[PDB]
Amino acid sequence: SIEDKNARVIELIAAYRNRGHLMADIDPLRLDNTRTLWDLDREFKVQRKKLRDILSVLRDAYCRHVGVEYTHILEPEQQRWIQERVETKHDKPTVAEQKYILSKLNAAEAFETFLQTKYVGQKRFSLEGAETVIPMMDAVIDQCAEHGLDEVVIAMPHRGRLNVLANIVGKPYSQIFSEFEGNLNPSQAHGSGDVKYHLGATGTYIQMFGDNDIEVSLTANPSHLEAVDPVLEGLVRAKQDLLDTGEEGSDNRFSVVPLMLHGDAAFAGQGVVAETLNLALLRGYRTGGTIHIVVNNQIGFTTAPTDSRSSEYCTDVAKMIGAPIFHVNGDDPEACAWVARLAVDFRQAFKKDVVIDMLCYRRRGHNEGDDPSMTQPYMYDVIDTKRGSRKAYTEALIGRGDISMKEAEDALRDYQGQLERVFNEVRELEKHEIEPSESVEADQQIKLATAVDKAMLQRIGDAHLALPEGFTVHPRVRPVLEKRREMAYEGRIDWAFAELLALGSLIAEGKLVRLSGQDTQRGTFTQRHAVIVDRKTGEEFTPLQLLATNPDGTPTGGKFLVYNSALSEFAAVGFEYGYSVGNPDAMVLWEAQFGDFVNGAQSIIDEFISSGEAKWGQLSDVVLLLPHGHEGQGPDHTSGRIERFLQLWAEGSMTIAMPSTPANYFHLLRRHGKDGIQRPLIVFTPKSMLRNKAAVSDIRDFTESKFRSVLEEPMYTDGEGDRNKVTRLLLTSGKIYYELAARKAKENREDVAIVRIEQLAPLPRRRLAETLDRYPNVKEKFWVQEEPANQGAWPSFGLTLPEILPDHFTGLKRISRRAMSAPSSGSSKVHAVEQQEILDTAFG
Amino acid sequence: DKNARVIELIAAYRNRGHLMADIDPLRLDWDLDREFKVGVQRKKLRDILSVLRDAYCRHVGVEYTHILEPEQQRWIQERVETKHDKPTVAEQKYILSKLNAAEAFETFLQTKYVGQKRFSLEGAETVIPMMDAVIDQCAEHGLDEVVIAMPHRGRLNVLANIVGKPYSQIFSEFEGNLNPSQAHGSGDVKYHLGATGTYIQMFGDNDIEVSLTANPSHLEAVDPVLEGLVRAKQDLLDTGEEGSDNRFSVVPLMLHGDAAFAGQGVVAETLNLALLRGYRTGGTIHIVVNNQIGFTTAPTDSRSSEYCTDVAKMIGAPIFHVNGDDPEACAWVARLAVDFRQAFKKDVVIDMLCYRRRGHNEGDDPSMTQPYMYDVIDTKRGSRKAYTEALIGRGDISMKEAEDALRDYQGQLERVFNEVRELEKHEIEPSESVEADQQIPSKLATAVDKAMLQRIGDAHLALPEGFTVHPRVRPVLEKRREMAYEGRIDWAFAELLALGSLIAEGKLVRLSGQDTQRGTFTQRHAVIVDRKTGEEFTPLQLLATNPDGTPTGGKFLVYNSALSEFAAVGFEYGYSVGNPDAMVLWEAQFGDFVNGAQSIIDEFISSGEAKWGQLSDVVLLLPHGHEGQGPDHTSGRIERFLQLWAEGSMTIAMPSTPANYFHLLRRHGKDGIQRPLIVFTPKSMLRNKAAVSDIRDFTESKFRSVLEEPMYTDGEGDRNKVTRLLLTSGKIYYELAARKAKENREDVAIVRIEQLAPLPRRRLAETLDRYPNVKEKFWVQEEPANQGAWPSFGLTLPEILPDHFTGLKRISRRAMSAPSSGSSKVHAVEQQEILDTAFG
Ligand SMILES: CC1=C(CCOP(=O)(O)OP(=O)(O)O)S[C@H]([C@](O)(CCC(=O)O)P(=O)(O)O)N1Cc1cnc(C)nc1N
Ligand SMILES: CC1=C(CCOP(=O)(O)OP(=O)(O)O)S[C@H]([C@](O)(CCC(=O)O)P(=O)(O)O)N1Cc1cnc(C)nc1N
Ligand SMILES: [Ca+2]
Ligand SMILES: [Ca+2]
Ligand SMILES: [Mg+2]
Ligand SMILES: [Mg+2]
Repeated sequence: SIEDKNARVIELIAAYRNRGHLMADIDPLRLDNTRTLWDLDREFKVQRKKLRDILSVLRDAYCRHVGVEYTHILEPEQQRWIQERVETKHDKPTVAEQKYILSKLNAAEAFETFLQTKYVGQKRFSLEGAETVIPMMDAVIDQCAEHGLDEVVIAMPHRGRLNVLANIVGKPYSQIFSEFEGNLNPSQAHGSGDVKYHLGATGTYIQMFGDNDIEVSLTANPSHLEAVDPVLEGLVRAKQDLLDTGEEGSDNRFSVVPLMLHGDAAFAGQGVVAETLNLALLRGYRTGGTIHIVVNNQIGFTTAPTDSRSSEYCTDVAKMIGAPIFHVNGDDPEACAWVARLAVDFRQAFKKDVVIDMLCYRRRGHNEGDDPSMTQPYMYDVIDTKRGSRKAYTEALIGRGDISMKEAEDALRDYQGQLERVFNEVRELEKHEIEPSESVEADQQIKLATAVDKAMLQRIGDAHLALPEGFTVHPRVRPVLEKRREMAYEGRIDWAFAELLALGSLIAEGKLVRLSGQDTQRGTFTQRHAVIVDRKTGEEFTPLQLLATNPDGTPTGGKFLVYNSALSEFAAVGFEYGYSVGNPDAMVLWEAQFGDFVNGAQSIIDEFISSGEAKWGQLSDVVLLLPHGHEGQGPDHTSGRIERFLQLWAEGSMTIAMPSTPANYFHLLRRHGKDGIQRPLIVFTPKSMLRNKAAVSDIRDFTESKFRSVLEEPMYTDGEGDRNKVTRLLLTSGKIYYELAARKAKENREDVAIVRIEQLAPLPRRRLAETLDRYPNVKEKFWVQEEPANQGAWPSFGLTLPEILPDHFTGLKRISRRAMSAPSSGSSKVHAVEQQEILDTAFG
Repeated sequence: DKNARVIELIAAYRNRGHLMADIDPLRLDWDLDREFKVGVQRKKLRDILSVLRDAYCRHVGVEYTHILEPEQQRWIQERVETKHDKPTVAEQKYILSKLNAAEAFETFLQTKYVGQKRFSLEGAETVIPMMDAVIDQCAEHGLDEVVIAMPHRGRLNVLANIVGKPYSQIFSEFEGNLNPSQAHGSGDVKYHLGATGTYIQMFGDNDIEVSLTANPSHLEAVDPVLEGLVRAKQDLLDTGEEGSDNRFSVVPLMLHGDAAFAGQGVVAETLNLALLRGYRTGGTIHIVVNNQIGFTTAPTDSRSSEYCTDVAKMIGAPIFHVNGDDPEACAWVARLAVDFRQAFKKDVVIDMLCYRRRGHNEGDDPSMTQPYMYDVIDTKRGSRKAYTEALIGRGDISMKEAEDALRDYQGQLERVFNEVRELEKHEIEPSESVEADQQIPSKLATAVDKAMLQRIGDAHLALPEGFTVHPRVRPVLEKRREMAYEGRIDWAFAELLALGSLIAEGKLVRLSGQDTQRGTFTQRHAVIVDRKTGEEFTPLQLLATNPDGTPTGGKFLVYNSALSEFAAVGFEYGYSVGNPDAMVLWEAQFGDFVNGAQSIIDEFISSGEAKWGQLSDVVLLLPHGHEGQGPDHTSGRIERFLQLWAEGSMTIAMPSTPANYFHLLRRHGKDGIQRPLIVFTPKSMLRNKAAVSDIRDFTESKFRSVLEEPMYTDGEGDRNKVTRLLLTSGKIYYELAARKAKENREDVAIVRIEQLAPLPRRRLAETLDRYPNVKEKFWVQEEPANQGAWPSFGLTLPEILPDHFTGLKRISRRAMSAPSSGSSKVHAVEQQEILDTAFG
């Protein structure tokens, strides 16, 4: 029947669109083997088309060298856009464009073979077998320049990293040969440094055929595969906010493009990939779509794909955000460049991620000193019989008569001869002396005033009541706004308001403030209310945003960007780190729900925050707010692991603090934002102490004071206390101070003094010695803490204080909870009995 | 013309009907009589459309056309596109009894403990008849056990109403009156605890075991732990991948919250293991309690996709979005999910759309941030009341019957609550260390015989008929037979001697990690590959058969892991929990990457025994050493594991000889103690010709926590000439010994601490007592001053042994932000400075 045949043609059209990719000739190695007739000339309704013409369009679009996955996309306009661009007769590239593609393949393979000759076996993680990644990346960048965009920022692992640096970003060949030689000048040898395949670079890309230029950057990274992914996103988002493009901009161009490269085993196996993809369309994190390239060489070291993933493709995780996926044959450079341009066009049209799965192979072992035939003999027997993409592409151009055999040979020896001359120039250089690496501490140094005036406090207070017309405030939120106006004019300022006084005053001075984390708009402890929601309409009001406008109506240049994060730690912390790298003038704070969950971001803390300056010269001013304290809420609601951050600390790389007063926290944040130093800040913040009526500050503590790294009891600095009566000195940090002070007051213990160390790192050596010198009759000193003996500040202070200050801390003893495997007990009642034991020992 | 329109409409409902399904309980957002061709049969358009609307546009949103396997798409199509038989009155009354228990348990706790956190299931009650349907369907298939992992939402409710944890025990937790067994160790919060029981079918004649594992607050961190736990139980039952049958008769039932399922990367890493040979469990049943909120955060700020379950499309799992206010549809989808899992041994996901009746926690006000959502929730009758009215309307039950059944359950709880309230109050004491809970009673022999060494050596050459060995692999096999009979045994062979001898004794040995079959440093060759055919040979598997041909009962399970740390370490931890008699080792490619599994180390490995009474014997092998390969190829962060150490929770070692590593592994496998082992293993030292052991070190010795130089124990060295004592651990010993030999420094001695934790206090004192003329002592290490063993040893050695270590000084690299320098040449100059200071 006629109605019967038309319906089966509709099923065939759907079959090619949905599953044609399973039959596309995408694998250059062809490792897998398993991978009527009278109706062809009859016409069918689609316009009317002959079945033969319908099928040829479908086979060409879906079953040649490109496997298209797009029918999983829920937006019909996105499916239609792809359908219309892939189901057409494509215009062949010009001879000039083909010669340009060959010039890039030439550079890619000849760079690798040169290094094989000069530095045999030495680790370089060659791109050989995946040379088409260079004309593919060139096509991405050129298409971004065609759209008139501002910058392309790249993040990538080790595979062909040295090739991308030299042949895409423009890192001088001489500098790459200087790393191989191990002859580093003083600039190159600064800090502790990192391996050659982890370094970054920047340059200007000039269009070969077009009239535009675009900036190209490549960020630094650790060995930890995919860990840089959220860092790239944050870095790009900060550059977009600065250019007033994208989400927090005036134009929707998102004119800074993330280009993210991956390896096949890492893309499927590392969870941070899913966490980063999850940020792609979020208001607080979107970058208008990332261009992903997977260098799918169908191996991970010695591991076969069947042991690396539980899905058909290494890119199947990208289906979580409905991204289109293009699987392309790495031996077809024209198809590779075409997919790269289509991906940029899709990203520009829908501001969403696009994934390119480039199927290729690894010419050599995992690293150039490894033999891959021991574990993959069949794969390497096939690779051995293979002509590279450069030679195959050259033969195609010679066959078409576009270039001659002599021209191709000449261009090869010209590039080889070029490398030899740069190689010999570098070899002639006088050898720099090799010295032990030195601390970066002195590279960045801090009179900085952080006090504000009464008018500033009052303005921030009044902003909380300058509600939009007809705004219905929630009845339990209204007292917070009214109490803040009261605190601003009368004092008794609590921690939550002191934080907003610091951020609000920075905004009024013209600073961009970005604050985020889990339920951070309201605050986990219902304390912040950075955003308030209309009880009747759901409309939002952000009081601190009013501080971005001067009293005369002019802008300050400042802004308040406050968001609820996704439920992530690894990607969220990575993003905020990257954001502060991308905009050093921004105040960037990430808040943990509880300090106990920041161990989910351990790779970012270890590999970027604590060590990036010494390793790469990369600076970040990110703040981590870690709610911390022994309150009887259990082992996962007690500790931000102070001891781990103090262990990681070295070379003045981070500032670590546990403030005990609202005003000292205010001055800490203002010093951090205004010091001109780009170094992370770790703050152990309160929970119950937010509502401790003793933990409040006077107006003069904000207007006539500064950050105090060491604090004495107010009875000695302002009261009638006698320091000479003190025979026992208790040294502590954080909320336990208020419990020790309450016990001293109850028992009138004039023989005991409590000294707080507000800044845990760097140790305030001079301030501590000066403070202790004011108590001449001290006979015994104790470090008092809530935390178990193997936790808190004792593991580092117990070793460092008697060493740095021998005349003050020889014989320093510890008062704490016993050493524990978990950060606390799970029972509130057990916590309470242990807490009272510390207080009784301290005054016993 | 019209037939092609119908085929497009059929495809449209199958592909996208889920976008129009009535799944959200809150609701926040002429040709009909003609026949068409669709076994191939003709059907009226009205019937085609009816079947499609019922299957895809009612209370169930089906996502399955993304599945690449056509037989899986057909299977779902044939079961959803049919006229379903309505549940029986008895089954409906049973569903109502489950909703009654779920809601009345929550409202009871509200009345008695109004100011206490319980993370109520209210607004998601259908989770209980849904989980009951999963477990009952598993019992219908005659399976052995259902193992549950879940977060905080309705946890206390699941424990009481699904697993059978006594109400009296849950009420005693709320009362804060814990008896000595309940108060053991440091413990954890009530909504993190586990339980076990036997589920008896209501209508069928089978029973099935049901367990619920413990977890930390870290949402989704338990996911790989559940998988490993189930895989170990399957291997023991001889079911699944390493079993005689393919029933995979132990089922993982994994619950999640909507914001955590989309946001936590460990979800993707765990899903990635689902069909892997070394990790598959024959499919996990996933339930997302999708209450469309994450604390105060709206879904639009939690994910970048339409559904919270879209990550499960990475493995082509079918996804069923179901209306939480339709308990019959919820139970039906639960049974279909179990049937799919049994048919295809692949994961199934149920996205149960529901709401959170109260605030995030019962003390939080959600109307400050979600006023519109809570104005809608306030006008809603719960699922229990709505289901009751449906059954009364149909005339199956009376108003009085429903009222009586609810009063009885309430009255039942009151009586248990008052009984618990009458109990005498236990004294509250500070928590105590778990160290003494596990101790070896007597001396444990780990030495073997020459026959055992030779047997393992010969196994490397007992190649299958016609096997072509790679030419660079053949010398490894030959050198091992040589080492077995003549000595000079290297580290790589000593490891296989330990595992092979355990297999010969009947032990299950599971070893895995990144490129672990061959070994990162081309040193292991646990699996060898035929140069001509690709066929694999595993020499240690021959040790699972005695010389007489009988089985030993032992087995060698060796795998290349996925490129994961978090899920792989979580899995091996769970595997070791699931089978305490197994030897379970996870190997880091380089110790530097284990920080990717920090949540597992912090929340499970180092603390699970003290927190939950949960024991694991997992081994972590962390390649470590300063060799000039950079900050991410140098350190397994010794200092972090030593900081985490307390209460004898873990054994931490850095052996310097192959024989001592052999004895360490054998002691660990045979001691009967279930406590993790952290080993800092070598890289260059694998091929150090000085770092070899004699046959007698394996056959006539034991593990030594402290090692002296052989010149004093076996040679002509004079301990009395020593005035400087160097204490160290690991490979730096060989560099210090070489410098001493070169300069004939009889005034200097080098003592190795092989076992870093627990500190070998007695052996250290006994050893140092044999050097009476020592005037100065130094702790010497490669690692920067804020790293290695110094941060803990510098503080603990002068305290535990004051007469030996008062005035102990450090020789190391300066304190550093990264674990080393990035330059090989800079590493070398720093390495020589340590050696020059030590002998200066
Ligand atoms: C397991 C592993 C590699 C295999 C990658 O496979 P694929 O993703 O398919 O990429 P490709 O190599 O096929 O292009 S390269 C890398 C290693 O670290 C090298 C890379 C680096 O250090 O920068 P190595 O020194 O252990 O080999 N390595 C160790 C490793 C483990 N775990 C993490 C999180 N990061 C890592 N770098
Ligand atoms: C952010 C967060 C929660 C929101 C969960 O949302 P969803 O996944 O949609 O679940 P549901 O609550 O809607 O069912 S509950 C949990 C917390 O820790 C409670 C749970 C627990 O501690 O076991 P809290 O004490 O901070 O509230 N919390 C903190 C948290 C942060 N990061 C991780 C990895 N784990 C966590 N437990
Ligand atoms: Ca700063
Ligand atoms: Ca053991
Ligand atoms: Mg690869
Ligand atoms: Mg939720």
